[PDB]
Amino acid sequence: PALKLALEYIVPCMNKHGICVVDDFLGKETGQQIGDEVRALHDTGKFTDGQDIRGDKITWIEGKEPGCETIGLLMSSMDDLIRHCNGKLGSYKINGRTKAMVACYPGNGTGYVRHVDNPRCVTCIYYLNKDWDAKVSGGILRIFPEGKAQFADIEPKFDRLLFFWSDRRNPHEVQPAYATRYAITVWYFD
Ligand SMILES: O=C(O)CNC(=O)c1nc2cc(Cl)c(Cl)cc2[nH]1
Ligand SMILES: O=C(O)CNC(=O)c1nc2cc(Cl)c(Cl)cc2[nH]1
Ligand SMILES: [Fe+2]
Repeated sequence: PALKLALEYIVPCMNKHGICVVDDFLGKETGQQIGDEVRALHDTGKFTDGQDIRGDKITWIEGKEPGCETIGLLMSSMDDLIRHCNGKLGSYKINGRTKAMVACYPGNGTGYVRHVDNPRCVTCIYYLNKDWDAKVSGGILRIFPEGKAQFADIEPKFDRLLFFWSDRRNPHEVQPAYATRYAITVWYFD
């Protein structure tokens, strides 16, 4: 229930850590339906080059396109969490969000050099990779939260939702992927 997830977990977590992970966000059935939609997009060659900086291929999805209705459901689900966060007494307001950025790292040692997404703004990432073994497949998101002496390594696990502040508080990189690695990102801003 968004009301509870936002107010009891996401807000305090974002306040304390600036990074929040929610596993099993939508469940396996819905998650694999999104997986199947992303693969269909990928199989038709609709992804364009995300660019020495990044090896990903991407497409932007509004959520109402034929074949994209479950991706639209994911977006509505993220929207509701953000709405409950920004509706808290004393909170700043979000005025917009991007379309869904569907991204594929097509193995072959592709990754993303360390960067800052927006050098407020929140990055929301939903991962789609079932039984991902990072030891063999790579693709770890390494994040450097401000204030911590350690970095955090986040596996791009199926049905995992990740929030983090998009600004210089959270530089991050995608370590090289050696298997096809899928994710969907939405940025919430202003
Ligand atoms: O809870 C407090 O004492 C301050 N924090 C906030 O107002 C707050 N507003 C927020 C809005 C968004 Cl969209 C997100 Cl992800 C976290 C937030 N945290
Ligand atoms: O896939 C992950 O686990 C992380 N991905 C990224 O950091 C990432 N950051 C990005 C920033 C921009 Cl501006 C664009 Cl277009 C794609 C990105 N992809
Ligand atoms: Fe990024």
